[PDB]
Amino acid sequence: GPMGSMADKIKCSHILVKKQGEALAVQERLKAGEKFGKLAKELSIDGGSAKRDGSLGYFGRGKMVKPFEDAAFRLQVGEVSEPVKSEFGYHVIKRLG
Repeated sequence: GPMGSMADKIKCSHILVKKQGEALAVQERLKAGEKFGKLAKELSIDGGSAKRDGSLGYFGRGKMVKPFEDAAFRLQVGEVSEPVKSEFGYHVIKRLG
């Protein structure tokens, strides 16, 4: 039982790309060994938020969009989630905490 209690929130990151086809690719290549945050500045078009490597950090039920928040707590394994398109664009989610 190592130190690290309390985890009501989810610790994930997000990326955005207009080329919806890439979103499907990055998710594939993301696990290749590259860091999610890297893609943030690499190909992610996400505004300022991308400057923080998309480090969404601990979020709860009421911070991200409905489609995103849903996939936010679905990939507890720590992987990329299906191409989620919100009012912002084609999002991506890789658990990181």
